[PDB]
Amino acid sequence: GKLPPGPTPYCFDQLRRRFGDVFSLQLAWTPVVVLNGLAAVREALVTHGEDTADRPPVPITQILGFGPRSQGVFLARYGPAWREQRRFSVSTLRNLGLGKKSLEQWVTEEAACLCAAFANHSGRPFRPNGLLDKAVSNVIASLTCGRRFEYDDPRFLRLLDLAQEGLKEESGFLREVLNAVPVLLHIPALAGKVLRFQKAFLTQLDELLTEHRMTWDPAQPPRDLTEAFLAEMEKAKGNPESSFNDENLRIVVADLFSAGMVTTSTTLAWGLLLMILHPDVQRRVQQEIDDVIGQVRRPEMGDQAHMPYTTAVIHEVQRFGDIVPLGVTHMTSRDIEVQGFRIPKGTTLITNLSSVLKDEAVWEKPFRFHPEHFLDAQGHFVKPEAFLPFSAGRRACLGEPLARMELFLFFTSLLQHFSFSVPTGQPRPSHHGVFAFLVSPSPYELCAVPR
Ligand code: HEM
Ligand SMILES: C[C@@H]1C[C@@](C)(c2cc(CNC3(C(F)(F)F)CC3)c(F)cc2F)N=C(N)S1
Ligand SMILES: [Zn+2]
Ligand SMILES: [Zn+2]
Repeated sequence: GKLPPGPTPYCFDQLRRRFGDVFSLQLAWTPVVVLNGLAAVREALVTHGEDTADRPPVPITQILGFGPRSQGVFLARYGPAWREQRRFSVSTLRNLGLGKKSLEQWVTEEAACLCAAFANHSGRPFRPNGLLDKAVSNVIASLTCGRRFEYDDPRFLRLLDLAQEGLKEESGFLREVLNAVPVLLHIPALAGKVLRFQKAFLTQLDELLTEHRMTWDPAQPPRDLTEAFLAEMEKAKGNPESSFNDENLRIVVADLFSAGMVTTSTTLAWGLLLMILHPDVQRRVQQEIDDVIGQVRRPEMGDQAHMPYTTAVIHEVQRFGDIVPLGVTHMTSRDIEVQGFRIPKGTTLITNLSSVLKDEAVWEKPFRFHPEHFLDAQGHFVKPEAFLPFSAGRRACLGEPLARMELFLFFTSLLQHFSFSVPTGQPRPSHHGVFAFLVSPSPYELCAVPR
């Protein structure tokens, strides 16, 4: 077949309008094919999902204790080691969610802590990012370790700080070079420099896991994902094929922790920024909150079905926010065909999710914050096919149900008790974000006055 034509997200918008939705690039040793628009993305992740659910090899993960039966979930290669952890994490989230609503309970209570932390900043401008990280991180810790940490807890702060630094290391030029040739890691001085912040994050997490293993009561049903993991580890003793082992427990937990902490928080950070840039939208949400919930009762997930406008605003925050523009890289495990063109096995796939969320042929005004993107004339919530912030296919975000819950409950609770605005005397904050593998809003302050 014909190979795709050939010559950051702004650079891909030029290449798309010069070579089409499926073009190619040659980044050093790696052959890369970029996918643009819903059609091209769907064709790879859904139609040929069986052949595009693999990850590109990351040899430097061996420093972090990555093995064949211990690859975590996020970077895990397509196969049994991934499928077992994928199916486990998805099912455990569901099981902890249903029954007694443990998920909803921990989030609701964490929201109240977030509202209280905001209240102590009242009558004074501040950056909401730090508090959002802690509140979002605690929800994860409630699912993994079955606990939360105080906002001034020393180890908690260090855990969050190391996690934020570990994200920057992922986007380092030193990475790709060492990732290409693994024998460079044999250098003792060089090996410690590669992922010093990430390995620090692991070490700090180990200390917390060890403590948790002490308090775990096997005689009772697992309170959290780690306890559920530990319970499987005992059953998998004497089985070298199982991905349930000590080396993988610290990696899977680190995956779930890091993933749903920098994403959900950044989204909420975008959310509050769009609420002070567009106060009219904020008022309509707060009005719908009063008409459906009130101003004293805590928001519930059962309220979402009766709050179409708020649902549209949150969805539009994700769409406009566009926090993961280029998604997470895939890799072809076979030879496939995308939009007529041929894609060789082992080709690194890039899913330009930004081109889907900002598709001008789909959305009425893609480059604007327009809540009506998810509303019809009547006021009903509609969700277009092109809403893919969690990507699609087998590798689609397993944290989406939790994210949906965290976003609705945190966003509604904050607007229920606070009115957000720009601090007078300060410039109107740009709605353009600082580009990375994860797009955060441009640094801003806000005033949160109670109601
Ligand atoms: C606003 C919040 C979030 C967004 C926008 C988001 C987005 C994404 C994206 C784009 C991917 C890549 C999908 C692909 O490779 O095709 C992904 C994967 C993943 N996410 Fe999220 N995510 C969010 C929250 C979460 C949460 C809350 C968790 C866990 C509790 C989580 C855990 C994961 C994991 C483990 C993967 C890898 C799944 C796999 O490789 O099969 N994320 N997410
Ligand atoms: C969801 C995560 C996204 C980032 C960017 C990522 C990775 C780490 C470090 N990950 C570990 C390990 F799992 F590999 F062991 C050192 C503790 C972060 F601390 C933060 C991140 F965003 N990279 C990943 N490979 S998974
Ligand atoms: Zn526990
Ligand atoms: Zn309708």
